[PDB]
Amino acid sequence: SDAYISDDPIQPYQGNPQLGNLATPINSSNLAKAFINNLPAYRPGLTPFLRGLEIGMAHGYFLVGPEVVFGPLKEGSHGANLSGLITAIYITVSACLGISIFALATFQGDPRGTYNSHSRDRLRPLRKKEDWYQLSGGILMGSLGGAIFAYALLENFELLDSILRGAVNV
Amino acid sequence: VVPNTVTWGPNVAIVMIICNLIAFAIGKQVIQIPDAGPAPGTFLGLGLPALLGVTSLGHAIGVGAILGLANIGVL
Amino acid sequence: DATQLEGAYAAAWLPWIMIPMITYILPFPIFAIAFLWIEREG
Amino acid sequence: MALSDSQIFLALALALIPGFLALRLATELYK
Amino acid sequence: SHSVKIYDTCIGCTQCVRACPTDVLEMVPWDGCRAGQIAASPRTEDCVGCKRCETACPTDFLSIRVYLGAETSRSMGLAY
Amino acid sequence: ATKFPKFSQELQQDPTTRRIFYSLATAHDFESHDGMTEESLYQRIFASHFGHLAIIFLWTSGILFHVAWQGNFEAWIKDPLNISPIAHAIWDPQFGPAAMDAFTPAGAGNPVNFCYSGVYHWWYTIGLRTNGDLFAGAMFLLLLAAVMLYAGWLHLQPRYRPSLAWFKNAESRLNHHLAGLFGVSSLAWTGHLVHVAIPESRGQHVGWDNFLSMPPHPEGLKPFFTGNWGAYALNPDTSEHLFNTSQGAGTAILTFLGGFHPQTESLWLTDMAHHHLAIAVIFIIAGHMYRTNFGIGHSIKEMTESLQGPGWTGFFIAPNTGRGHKGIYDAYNNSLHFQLGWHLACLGVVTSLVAQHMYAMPPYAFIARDYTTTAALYTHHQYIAGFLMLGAFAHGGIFLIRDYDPVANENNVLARVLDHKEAIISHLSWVSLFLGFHTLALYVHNDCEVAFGSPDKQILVEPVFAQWIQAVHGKALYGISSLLSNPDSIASTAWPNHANVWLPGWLEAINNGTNSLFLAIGPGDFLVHHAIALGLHVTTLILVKGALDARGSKLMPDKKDFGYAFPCDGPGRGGTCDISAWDSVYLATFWMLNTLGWVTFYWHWKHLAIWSGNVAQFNEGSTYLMGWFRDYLWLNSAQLINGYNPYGTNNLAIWAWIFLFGHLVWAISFMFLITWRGYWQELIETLMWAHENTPLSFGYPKDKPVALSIVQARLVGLVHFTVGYIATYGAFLIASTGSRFP
Ligand code: F6C
Ligand code: CLA
Ligand code: CLA
Ligand code: CLA
Ligand code: CLA
Ligand SMILES: CCCCCCCCCCCCCCCC(=O)OC[C@H](COP(=O)(O)OC[C@@H](O)CO)OC(=O)CCCCCCCCCCCCCCC
Ligand SMILES: CC1=C(/C=C/C(C)=C/C=C/C(C)=C/C=C/C=C(C)/C=C/C=C(C)/C=C/C2=C(C)CCCC2(C)C)C(C)(C)CCC1
Ligand code: SF4
Ligand code: SF4
Ligand SMILES: [Ca+2]
Repeated sequence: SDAYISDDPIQPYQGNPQLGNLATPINSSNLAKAFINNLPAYRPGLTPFLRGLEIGMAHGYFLVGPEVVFGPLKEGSHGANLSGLITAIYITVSACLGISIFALATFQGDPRGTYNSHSRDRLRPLRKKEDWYQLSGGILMGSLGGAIFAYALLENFELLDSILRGAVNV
Repeated sequence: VVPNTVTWGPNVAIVMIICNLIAFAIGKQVIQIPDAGPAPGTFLGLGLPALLGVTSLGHAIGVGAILGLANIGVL
Repeated sequence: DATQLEGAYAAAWLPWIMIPMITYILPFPIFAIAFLWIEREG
Repeated sequence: MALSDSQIFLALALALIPGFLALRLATELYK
Repeated sequence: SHSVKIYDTCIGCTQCVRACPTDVLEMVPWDGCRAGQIAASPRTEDCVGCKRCETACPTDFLSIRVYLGAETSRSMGLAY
Repeated sequence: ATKFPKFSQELQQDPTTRRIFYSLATAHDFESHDGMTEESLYQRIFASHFGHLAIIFLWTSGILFHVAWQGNFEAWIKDPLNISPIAHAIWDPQFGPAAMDAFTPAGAGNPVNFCYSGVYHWWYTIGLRTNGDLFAGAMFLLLLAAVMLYAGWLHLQPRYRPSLAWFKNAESRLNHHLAGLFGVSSLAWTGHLVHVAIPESRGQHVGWDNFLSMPPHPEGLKPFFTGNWGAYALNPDTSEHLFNTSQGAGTAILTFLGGFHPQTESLWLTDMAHHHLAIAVIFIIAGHMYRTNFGIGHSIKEMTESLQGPGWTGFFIAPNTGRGHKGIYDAYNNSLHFQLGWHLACLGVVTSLVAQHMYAMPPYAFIARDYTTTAALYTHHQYIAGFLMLGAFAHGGIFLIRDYDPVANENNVLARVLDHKEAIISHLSWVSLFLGFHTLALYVHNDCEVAFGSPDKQILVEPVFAQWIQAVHGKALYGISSLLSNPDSIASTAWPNHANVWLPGWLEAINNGTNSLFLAIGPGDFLVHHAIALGLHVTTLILVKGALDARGSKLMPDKKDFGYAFPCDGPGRGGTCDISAWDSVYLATFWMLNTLGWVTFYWHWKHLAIWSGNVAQFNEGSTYLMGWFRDYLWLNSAQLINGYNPYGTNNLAIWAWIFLFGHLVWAISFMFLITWRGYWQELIETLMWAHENTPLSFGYPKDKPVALSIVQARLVGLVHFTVGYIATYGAFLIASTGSRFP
């Protein structure tokens, strides 16, 4: 009687009510889609290396901080920044080893699940193993670089502080 | 310490009546009015249930308004 | 006396980060977003 | 007396309501 | 593209057609004036908007009007 | 085809860089937008108004927040004559320590900006005493801006978009704006003035914690209900009352003293509360004139359509006006450009009134002694008013282009002024020519007399009519015993009534030769008033000519078919440059800027000579033009241009930099204003050749580089001329006053 006869804010996913999802404002509004679809994972046209490079830069940058503030070396500035840098380095190398072995194990013949050729998953667009290896290399490069950029900004915090206060104009 | 509160004088009966008439003015816009029971609509539109409800809300509004005006000097 | 920028006001660390964000960190992303908005095709 | 840090952070958090209301009105007026 | 409109005060003097640098205008038979001709503007996608046709018109007011409209790469006169 | 702009398919097909520039300057012209109905137009304008009010509230909230966080409001209320109010803090990382020291005052620990907007005086006159009060007001305005934003978003929803008949309701809106936007709001402001502003002026603190406790008067709403209203005007503030303190205080809340508080040199707060009450009552009355849906009331349309003909039931003060005002109601109500150009003229007259009244009758405590604030506020509102008056005639022209119906307005007043428009334009031309020839020739004669060593041979004409109007108000400065100057005159005594209880207070102020209320005027004032007359007349000539010739002239009969803004009609018929009606608002912006320059130059020099004590500098130096050049521009520049020199920097360094910045922008304007399009298009063609033939230059323009169009560059050069003209004079007026009178 009322089952999809009135027009509500929550629609079937892709107009298909037998799919296992709903079109809610968090996965289907113009603001949510404009943000998510333009994130490097989903931005149209990008090569996998550039996607991974930007993901890594953003990720290695913030991963330095938790150990700088909370780590065992936090009582001293230099050691805290070094502990944060090597924590970001280790998490990056572990995550990229995982990306590489995911691609190695998944793409064997026709893969199973979302990377099978018949899959309709819109949220997982890296369908080839070449995409995954280019992504792994890019995430590694970008994340190690973003980690050492955050490390270099934290090491020179005394200089960056005197600069942003105009103390260098004497 | 306590919110003043006056006794009862012609000034208190005026506020309690002007607030009972505002209740009548706004209680004409209710639904299911003149609901028989007793005197089905023999109170200028309202029945006896609607008159009692309007005057009960008017007494409530009157007690609130009178104690507020007595607290702040006006009454 | 004043060898550097100071704030004698509450949360005086906020100009230190707000002026970079508003003026030379977030503007080129905003310019890129607006450029991609005005150059997108039908 | 002068404002506190919490009074500045209250301002910063409370201006997120006109900040996202303005974005909602801007996208409702359809560029 | 610009809009070039020709009105019935035309006298078929051909001067608008001769003055057009981009060949927008031509003469068509009319029997509405004694020259037997009236201007027409079919290739108005070529119109740049120089209004040489309007300068060449002798009638008061002009029997040909150019209304500058949507700019294309042809009406902007761009060789790049 | 791009997707931008979404409001114009013709600009999406545009393959050049013109569509980006034309999508920015046609974005708010909703009428000429793709698939725009009248109803959708009104609804979009409604939501845009709401977003605009949100911006205004956010701006005021930010001003309040920065005075409460980075100003010295609590430190300034202790001594509002020897402490400079602070706007906000500087966080320029590029300063040297010499500029950090220069912008740091004695009582501050960081570089700051000195506030010249007058908000300290205004907030101090209305009760605000602490930074917590300012922060509470700022947070209220932040939330109120959020409310306006939500209202604007809400009325774009389909169940909430108003109908077109709602927007056309010109009887309900006038009733609710007169009584409820002007009346109830002014009644609430009187309520604040007697509950917060006057008590805090006497020393008692009233807040949102004890205002229900504290009564505004010792007999709380006893005199009002009983009918004895004269009790509220008893025991006012004495002459030796010190503001914000109870020494000399009174108890009256509504009194009509007149003149000024002798210690703040400002209007009395009892007078302003009584004013806003007598305004609120009259406006609440006036918002009961037109009928909405209760039978009683007038109809505006029936009142206007009844002014057709002769007789006492008809339009009798001009019986030869044909159809009179028939169709004038529909011309007003249907055309949004008629309304906007009408309301802009009303607002531009009110803004000039604001400027002309707030220096002569200062309403805020100790703002007459903040000289730079007074000058900045007057110049600010007079330039805003000149722009509003320019846009009034702009939209009067746009109405005659877009919305004017010659058959609905057949032979009425509007179509009757369009008929004889050459008489109006030629008589504005005659007044302009007469004023210009005579004023310039009088000034040049005075120049040649003073240069040849004869200041005594100058033609010095006294403004005897304005000196007499100064006398009819009670000025004894001259030998004219006129109306209120004559103490036992019919006007002074109010013979049957004797109820002008404003007369002694007002004559204590007009005769006081230290305020700005009716300043003394002499021969140098007459000439500059005639220059102001010339300026307003020529600006009106340009705007009236372009509005009345908007629909067509003899050089271009069908000008209404080409729009409001269009470049030209080619080089035929001798040439038709600047022929559109938009080009008249273009050409009159220069004349508005020049006229307001003359106005503000006059005001500033008059007041600088008064404030310095050397009033004879303006008196015997403003009758010839080298005195204006040398004793005003050259002389009051020495502190500004020394804001930074090879020896150091003071706090006038930014005003020197902005002075030069405005000179630069004004000069850049002349590039767009003198050089025209084809030069730059050929230059850009050579640049396109150079770019396609250079190695390693992998970028390529997605949209073809073209020179700015004719109307576009007219607008760009005019915007530059305006911005540089405002920046130069704003930097000079703040620094020539803030240095002489810190
Ligand atoms: C990218 C793209 C591109 C490229 C590539 O790629 C280019 C290049 C060229 C070459 C070839 C040459 C040489 C170089 C030089 O020396 O000089 C410099 C300049 C510049 C500008 C430089 C440039 C560079 C680039 C831009 C880089 C980039 C940067 C970043 C990216 C930014 C950032 C972004 C964000 C987002 C903001 C040129 C030039 C010229 N331009 Mg030209 N470009 C271009 C762009 C542009 C634009 C937009 C405009 C407008 C403004 C123009 C303009 C111009 C003019 C006027 C001229 C001239 O004068 C010149 C010539 O001709 O010679 C002869 N043009 N170039
Ligand atoms: C020369 C005429 C003139 C003068 C003396 C002022 C003076 C003032 N304006 Mg301004 N204003 C003007 C013309 C003028 N205005 C015009 C024509 C416009 C319409 C665009 C504005 C729009 C405007 C806004 C939106 C605001 C002011 C504000 C102010 C006040 C604070 C700024 C200050 O202390 O001094 C400095 C005065 C200068 C002119 C310095 C030069 C800066 C250049 C002009 C920047 C170019 C931008 C543009 C052309 C106009 C900006 C003016 C304003 C930001 C200073 C001050 C009383 C502020 C206020 O209301 O305080 C609460 C404020 O928010 N005005
Ligand atoms: C429109 C009013 C207004 C204006 C002109 C300013 C101006 C300024 N602010 Mg301020 N701000 C405002 C409102 C305003 N503020 C409000 C309401 C708050 C409370 C949340 C703040 C909180 C704030 C902080 C914490 C700081 C500033 C700072 C500054 C200075 C540097 C710029 C900056 O970092 O921005 C920062 C802005 C924010 C953090 C929030 C801004 C929110 C406002 C309401 C946005 C207004 C948008 C406007 C209405 C839309 C106009 C449209 C467009 C055509 C311009 C600058 C003088 C810095 C400073 O003090 O320098 C020393 C500083 O770090 N502001
Ligand atoms: C009492 C009921 C009421 C009230 C308060 C309003 C109020 C308002 N309406 Mg509304 N309206 C109403 C009923 C009402 N309306 C009804 C019944 C209809 C149907 C017919 C409409 C249809 C309508 C439309 C179509 C529109 C409005 C609009 C507006 C706003 C325009 C004025 C403005 O921007 O603010 C400011 C004006 C003042 C504060 C008063 C101005 C008086 C002078 C000029 C200034 C005061 C002088 C004084 C010296 C100031 C000094 C202050 C200084 C010291 C700080 C305003 C907030 C416009 C809008 O949408 O905005 C969102 C608009 O487009 N109304
Ligand atoms: C209530 C005030 C008001 C409103 C709502 C309008 C509304 C409108 N006007 Mg307008 N007008 C006004 C007052 C107003 N006007 C005043 C006061 C003037 C005299 C200055 C004018 C003169 C005028 C003309 C000549 C025209 C309009 C037009 C228009 C329509 C489109 C505007 C547009 O293209 O979008 C948006 C435009 C812009 C966003 C341009 C912004 C750039 C401006 C010019 C300067 C910006 C300042 C600068 C950036 C400061 C930087 C300095 C510093 C950083 C260095 C629109 C309905 C046009 C029209 O109706 O077409 C037929 C039209 O041609 N008006
Ligand atoms: C002020 C503090 C710092 C400022 C940084 C942020 C500035 C604004 C950044 C723009 C991002 C918005 C992108 C919209 C992306 C989007 O949703 O697109 C919506 C709309 C067009 O979208 P479409 O209909 O094409 O959407 C289709 C696709 O999304 C999928 O179907 O674009 C616009 O409305 C442009 C008008 C925005 C005008 C913004 C100005 C309003 C000011 C807002 C203030 C923001 C404050 C936020 C923090 C409190
Ligand atoms: C959601 C969202 C959000 C959030 C955001 C976020 C989350 C953030 C962030 C952020 C981040 C996280 C950022 C970042 C970054 C980065 C960067 C900027 C980087 C870099 C780098 C570099 C530059 C490097 C370099 C190098 C290399 C590579 C090599 C060698 C070494 C070196 C160092 C040189 C919010 C709510 C707020 C709002 C909006 C939306
Ligand atoms: S405007 Fe120029 S190109 Fe167009 S029809 Fe006339 S003469 Fe030909
Ligand atoms: S120039 Fe004018 S009159 Fe002659 S043919 Fe062309 S349109 Fe007709
Ligand atoms: Ca440790």
